[PDB]
Amino acid sequence: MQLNPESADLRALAKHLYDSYIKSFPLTKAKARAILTGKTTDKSPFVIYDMNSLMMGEDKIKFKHITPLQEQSKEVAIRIFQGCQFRSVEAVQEITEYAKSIPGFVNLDLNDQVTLLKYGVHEIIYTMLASLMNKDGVLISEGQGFMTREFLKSLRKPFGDFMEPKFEFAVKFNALELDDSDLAIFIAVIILSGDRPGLLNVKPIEDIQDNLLQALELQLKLNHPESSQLFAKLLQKMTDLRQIVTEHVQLLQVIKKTETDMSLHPLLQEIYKDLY
Amino acid sequence: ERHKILHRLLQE
Ligand SMILES: CC(C)(Oc1ccc(CCNC(=O)c2ccc(Cl)cc2)cc1)C(=O)O
Repeated sequence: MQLNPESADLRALAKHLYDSYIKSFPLTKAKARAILTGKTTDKSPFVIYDMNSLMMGEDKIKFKHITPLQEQSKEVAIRIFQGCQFRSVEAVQEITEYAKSIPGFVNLDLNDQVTLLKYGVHEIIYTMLASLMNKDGVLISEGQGFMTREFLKSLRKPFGDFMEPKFEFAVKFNALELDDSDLAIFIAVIILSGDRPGLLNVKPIEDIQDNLLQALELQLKLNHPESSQLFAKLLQKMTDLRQIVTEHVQLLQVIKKTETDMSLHPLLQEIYKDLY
Repeated sequence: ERHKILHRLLQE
């Protein structure tokens, strides 16, 4: 490893992605851990751990997505599902905006950009969800709330089965001890995966992911002295992410097939369309 | 075409 103008560019690329990553997503991992451990001047998330606390929460948490004027299923599982949909729709936009700040992405074929976003979005979502999770639960409503893992497991089938695989994934992933600087490059690597179905102009994509991959390895070698294999361990995680997405799609089809036509937001349909 | 919203988002 060397200090040459190549690596200097790698580091400049890392700072750019980080700077953009910070301003593209609301709740960074650094803030989330702080919240998660009480180390914050911020109030403290309202904890939802049973039905009574869920109800008390819907009153005393100001959810970005509801108004006193709409309804609003009677069934808590469906309501929780709906808030998730809204959060995912927002995250798709934050991810798009972030994708556009990746040097070169915006010059790809516009059709390929769509394809990269379609497949990358949920992988990035689950990657970043881990930042909000510990083994007990997950930050919600931009850290205003915290919903416990066991409360999520107790929602009626099938809904009680959506978050569990994400918690399991998070526990393992959080053990990598990545920080936001690491994560900004990693999620860029995900977006620029040249092996997504239907790409038409793969070469320019691989060239960008290549630089991204160098910026990532340099970053992890600089940032994690006590971690001999972080780069490969992290690449392998891109694999478990694809299976999490796949599993999530198959459960999504228990809904729809067996729910009540409590339908998916069209942006979300778009993404799931001919996914896998 | 099949991703009209995603197209929009990237075109703005
Ligand atoms: C919404 C739906 C139908 O299924 C899902 C249900 C629950 C969750 C997890 C809830 N958390 C989030 O959606 C979420 C998304 C982005 C960020 Cl930065 C934080 C949190 C994700 C996805 C989906 O696949 O989009």
